[PDB]
Amino acid sequence: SPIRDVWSTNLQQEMNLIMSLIERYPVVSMDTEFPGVVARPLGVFKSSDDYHYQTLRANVDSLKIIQIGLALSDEEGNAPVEACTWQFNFTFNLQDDMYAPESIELLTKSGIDFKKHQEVGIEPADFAELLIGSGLVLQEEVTWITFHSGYDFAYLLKAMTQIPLPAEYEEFYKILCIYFPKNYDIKYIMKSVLNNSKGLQDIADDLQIHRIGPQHQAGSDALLTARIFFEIRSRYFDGSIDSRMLNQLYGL
Ligand SMILES: [Mn+2]
Ligand SMILES: [Zn+2]
Repeated sequence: SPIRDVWSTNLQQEMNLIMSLIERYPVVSMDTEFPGVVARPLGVFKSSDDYHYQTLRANVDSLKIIQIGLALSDEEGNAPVEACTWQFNFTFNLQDDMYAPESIELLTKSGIDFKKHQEVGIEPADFAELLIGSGLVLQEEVTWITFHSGYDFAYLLKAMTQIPLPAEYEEFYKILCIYFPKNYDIKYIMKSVLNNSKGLQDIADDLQIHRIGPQHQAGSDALLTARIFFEIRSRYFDGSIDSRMLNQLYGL
């Protein structure tokens, strides 16, 4: 089982496992699945970067996370034999929660069992308490990697701080850099630096990287993100990512 699935019933067991591994496998790749974008901000803003943040803020605050994928690697890009990736499945209620009906349809066709999420879905507050104590955050020794990172980190921040996201991007960025002092945004790298526009899967296809698991599920996407990072690091950066790219978020 290259993919370890996590529900409320084995949350502690799985976080313990990740904790025992993080020192030997200090690169964390993450992806998230949430109920889509439901609405856009109306009015006028300070900028396009500001427009993007307000869009993120409104949506992250209102819509509940459905999955988070975490894939661990060592610095050479090797995964632990224990697991290629973890898939954390969170509590969600189709009768009671806000979502775009289209996103739900896509996730269902993607394999998600919304019944199980309602029954044994993880509470984000429980996950966040363990994540905070895990050694994965607040530690400059750990590298976080994400494709399109505003949404991913925002959902973690939301779970960890248990308060609304900062009104302004500058403060959001400050907090983000506290909990995730060392991070790379693959979207920023691919598009803003290397001028390549393609999406996760497209990029994946060119690099002939084989997907493990279903598309649109966080565990699989997190693994794919890891493999894309290390291949790009190797092909275009000769072994080491440029430090000027650290903590640079795409579109913000
Ligand atoms: Mn993503
Ligand atoms: Zn995803």
